Amino acid sequence: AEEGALVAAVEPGPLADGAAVRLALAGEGEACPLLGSPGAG
Amino acid sequence: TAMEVVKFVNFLLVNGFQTAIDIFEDRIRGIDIIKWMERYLRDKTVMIIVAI
Repeated sequence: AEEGALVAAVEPGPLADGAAVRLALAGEGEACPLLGSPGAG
Repeated sequence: TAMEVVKFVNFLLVNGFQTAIDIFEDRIRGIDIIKWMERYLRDKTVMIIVAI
């Protein structure tokens, strides 16, 4: 009775892919601070 | 400190700060020393410089 059953191969059907999300900072700079006062005699 | 204090007071006076000290306000101080001290100790706005 060889027709009893069959072997079956399983696959994951609905696969999906996506891209990674990376953060970045736009622009850069630095304003100078102020300091100092004169000594006296 | 008095010797260097004289120079320090001169330096402050050159910079226009109104400095009160016994050696230079002697006449006003001579009237009443306790009153003279309290005049500055009472006042919150008067900075006090301590010579160490």
